[PDB]
Amino acid sequence: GVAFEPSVFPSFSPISIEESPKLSEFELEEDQAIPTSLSQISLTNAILNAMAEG
Amino acid sequence: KVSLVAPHQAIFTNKEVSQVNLPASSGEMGVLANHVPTVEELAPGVVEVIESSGTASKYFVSGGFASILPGSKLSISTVEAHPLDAFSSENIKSLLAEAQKNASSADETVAAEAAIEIEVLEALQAAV
Amino acid sequence: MQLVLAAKYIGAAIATIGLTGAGIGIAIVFAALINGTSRNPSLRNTLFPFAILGFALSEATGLFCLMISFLL
Amino acid sequence: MQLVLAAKYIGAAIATIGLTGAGIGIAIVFAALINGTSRNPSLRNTLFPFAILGFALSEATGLFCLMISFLL
Amino acid sequence: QLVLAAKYIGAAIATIGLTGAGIGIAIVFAALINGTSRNPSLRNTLFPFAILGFALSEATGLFCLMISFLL
Amino acid sequence: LVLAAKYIGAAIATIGLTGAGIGIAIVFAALINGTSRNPSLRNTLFPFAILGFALSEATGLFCLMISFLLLYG
Repeated sequence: GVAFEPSVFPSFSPISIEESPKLSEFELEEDQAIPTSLSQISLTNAILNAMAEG
Repeated sequence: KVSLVAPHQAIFTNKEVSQVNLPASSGEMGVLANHVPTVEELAPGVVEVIESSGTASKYFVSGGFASILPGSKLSISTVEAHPLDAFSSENIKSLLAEAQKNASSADETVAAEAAIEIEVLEALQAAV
Repeated sequence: MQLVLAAKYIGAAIATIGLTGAGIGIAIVFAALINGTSRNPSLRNTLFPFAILGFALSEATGLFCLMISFLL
Repeated sequence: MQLVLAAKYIGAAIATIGLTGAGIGIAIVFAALINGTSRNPSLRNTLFPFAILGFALSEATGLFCLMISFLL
Repeated sequence: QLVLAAKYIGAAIATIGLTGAGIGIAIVFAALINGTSRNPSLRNTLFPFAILGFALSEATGLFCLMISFLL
Repeated sequence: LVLAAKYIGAAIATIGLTGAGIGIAIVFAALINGTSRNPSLRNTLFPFAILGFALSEATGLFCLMISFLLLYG
């Protein structure tokens, strides 16, 4: 509550979210948008957390 | 043991729950003690969590992704989670009437956005 | 009699064709109980009373069909 | 007795048609148990008791139908 | 000639039970092949249930073929 | 009666071909649908399909031996 530090957070794309190790453990629908939807929602969620912390 | 963390406050936070029934995209499924890993999308329904006895708290979730872990953990991440007593019956009729008249009346994303708002308002008004 | 003795052996064999419905009935309730118990917790309760009561109703077709075969 | 001997050999063939329910019944309980043990949770308990008790109930139709075919 | 004619029909109609024994070996292998790609039921684990499950389903075909070949 | 029963023995015994024909398609349907889930291609699912098809085809070869023996011996 006085000082700060410059951190960084990585964001995966649509091709990296479906190529994970334990990605098939969840009941995800392959017919609908699940890989591209989870990657696009993570970019807006990480930008909101970085703007609030900044 | 639930983890209902929204984007404004924490509901469950710590693991101190028993049963929880949340409306998902497929059906109205409910988690028990240690549910299996079935991370599915949550629809705009009522997410009630029974606390031991009959001390359940009806939380009208706006839709999210009810993720379940394999170690007796249920993470219900939603955008908005309000109770059933925090909504009025007179003010809810104004939004449902304006979305029905605006549907199929223009172009672009004006007609497509009115159809999703009319379906979510009709499900919340029938559970009073 | 030759005609009465020939019809008795054919009656016990034709009545044994009904075992496909009784054998698959016990496996149908066991397949849903094995997959449904993994969700927790319907092993010792909930589905426990339905598996015992559901298996007795499906087994009534095999016991009734076997009584007419042994009596002919 | 030519008619009695002809019906004795035909009784063991028509009664053996019930093996389709007993043969496919043991595989229906094993297919749902193998696909459920790979995710939540193990295979040494819970589903292990239902697979052993479920296979013994579905196999009773094949043993009961084989006794009437060998005694005719 | 009635006893000799009934011996040929005793092994033909009794072979109808091969539908349950033939499809049972493929039903147990279809669930194991689709479940092994979910990471990582390969060595043992699912291999012991598939080998023991296939022998129990094949007991109906070996028992039905003994009464047909004994004529 | 002996010669007339030999022709019907090779026809009624052919009813077991429904399990052997459908068994080759049931094992091939799970292998084709599971291979497109990334990446059961080399071995793994391809090696189990050759060994798994021999167990399902054993019922058709054993049932065909009893039908052919009545018409020749």
